[PDB]
Amino acid sequence: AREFSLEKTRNIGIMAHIDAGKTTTTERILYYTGRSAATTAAWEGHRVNIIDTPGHVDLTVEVERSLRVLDGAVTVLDAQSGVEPQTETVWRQATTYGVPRIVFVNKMDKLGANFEYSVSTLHDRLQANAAPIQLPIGAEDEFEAIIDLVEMKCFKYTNDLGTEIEEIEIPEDHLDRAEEARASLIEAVAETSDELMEKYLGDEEISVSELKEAIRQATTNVEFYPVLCGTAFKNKGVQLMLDAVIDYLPSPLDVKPIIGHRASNPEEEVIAKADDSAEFAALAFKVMTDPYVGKLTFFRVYSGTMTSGSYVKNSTKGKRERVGRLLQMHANSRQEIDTVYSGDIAAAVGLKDTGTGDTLCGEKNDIILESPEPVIHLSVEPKSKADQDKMTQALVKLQEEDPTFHAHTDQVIIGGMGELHLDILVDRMKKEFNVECNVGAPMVSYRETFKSSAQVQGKFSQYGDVHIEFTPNETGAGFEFENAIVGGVVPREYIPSVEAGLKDAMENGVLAGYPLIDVKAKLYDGSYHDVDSSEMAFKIAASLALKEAAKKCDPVILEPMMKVTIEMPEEYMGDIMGDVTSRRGRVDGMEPRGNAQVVNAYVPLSEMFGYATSLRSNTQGRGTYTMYFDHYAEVPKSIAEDIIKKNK
Repeated sequence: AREFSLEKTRNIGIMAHIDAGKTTTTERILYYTGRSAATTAAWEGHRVNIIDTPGHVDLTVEVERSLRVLDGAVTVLDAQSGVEPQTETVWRQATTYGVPRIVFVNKMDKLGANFEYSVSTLHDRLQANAAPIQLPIGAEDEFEAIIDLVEMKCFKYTNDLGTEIEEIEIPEDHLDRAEEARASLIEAVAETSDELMEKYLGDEEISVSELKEAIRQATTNVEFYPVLCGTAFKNKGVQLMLDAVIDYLPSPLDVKPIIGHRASNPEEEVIAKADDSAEFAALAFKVMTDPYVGKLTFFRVYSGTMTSGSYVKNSTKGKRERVGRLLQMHANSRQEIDTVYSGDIAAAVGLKDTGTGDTLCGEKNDIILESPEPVIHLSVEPKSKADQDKMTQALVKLQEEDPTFHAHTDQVIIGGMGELHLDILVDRMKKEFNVECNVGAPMVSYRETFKSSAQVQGKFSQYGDVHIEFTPNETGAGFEFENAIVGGVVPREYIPSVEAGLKDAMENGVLAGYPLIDVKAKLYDGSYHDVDSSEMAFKIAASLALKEAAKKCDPVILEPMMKVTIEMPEEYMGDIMGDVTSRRGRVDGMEPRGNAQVVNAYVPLSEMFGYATSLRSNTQGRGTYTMYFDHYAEVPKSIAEDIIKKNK
């Protein structure tokens, strides 16, 4: 069958900030496990998949995806500075997705190394239940041994190469300090297992395997966070954690099955468990193109099985695709295979229609796993003919990697989720694709809509004639049409040519020139000729009709509204709320957690420029926040007037 069984598999990722030594921890984890999107490796008779995590946490869709791709996680905090904001954001969404973790405190060998400290942070900052399963002997230059509390054994480190590690027994000076530590460890665990509670409050005997059995159950349930220690560059405690990943971190079966809807039914719950008996289900988390093997599509299989030389269903594209050969990228080597069993990760060579976020599924099946309008845009203008060719190419590729943006080539215009999003796409084109170009200022995408109703006609004399009713749709509902023609006063053939005529006229906008949205239209009447009426001549009617309505239905400009979630000490609230209110925002709801207050607001994206610099300035590096597009709202009179005058 397979090589490693499900129970023998570990899907992990490493969340940390380099200042905590992210490179050096992974670099070394690759070595020890090796005998890049996802690197297939192994430790102690266990398949270990190390999945890459986004270079920046502000990418919510990336970060969210990699999270459903990985079952487990390991964290790296600096022993000196303890937990930090960057990882704080990501620790919480991990919890929302139910990702079991074990904390690894690194750089114990450096000035200001404090273990007890970093442990506290998880408590005071994160409200997390965590206790060390190990204790350090020494700190800074002194870091020498490590006490494993579960086995109650000590390991001495004689070299920076991680070789010749002589096991010993705990020196008495640390025996008592260790005694308590394990006792405090069992308590923190005992909370959720009351069968354990008896053993402990009855002064019963706690064995090793028995205790280890206890911890894993609390950790896979995300109710506990074992804490470890070491130093990556110097090869200390590294082999210990890897062991720990095996004993504690989850397998594919030890977590909660992934969920998605159906191709037929957009809302239905579909559980995909890990089963070889069941039908194939899988998700593609990254794509890249190699100079030799061609297009490379990384993915993960949640259910069933798969083989090369066969067909599958891309249910996101509604298309059939044939699988070429299959590659696993090991530490130093690439390995070709046939079957990918449930719960594992490989890369598919040669695929046509499958991009990032696309859902590969069995044939007889339906289910889709994963599931976008730009609020911001830029203008980029290459220097000379030479490059302008390349850009137009690169653009073509990128939607495959990140279909969160779009291109309008009318000089180019790109738009997407946020000021950071774009700042990548450009900085990709500039470096990866080597394009000389000049980028303009970031700009929000406004819109237009109707606050009133009316019935209008427009008529084109070639001849076409139409009567349409115009009512504003509710915000967010989009555009809707109705064909009210009865006796065929408007011949059927020409009907769709109206609806087409309507939009193209709406796109350009009637007021400041922005797209017109949230408007309902009904075609109730018209007339024609047989040598004149066209599919062409009408469109101009729909055009003339929309323009008649524009003098009537009282158009206005919309701006995108963001939902900002802030976190800081309750001291400064005097400021922030003064800061929001000057941004044309308002405060809806609030709540504390731990010692900090969680503010929840609504702000115009056009007033959100230069924020972080205004947070870190008022709260002194203390503040934090996120942001989302939420809804569209109407611009105030005096502001709208400037948008009208500015665009001539």
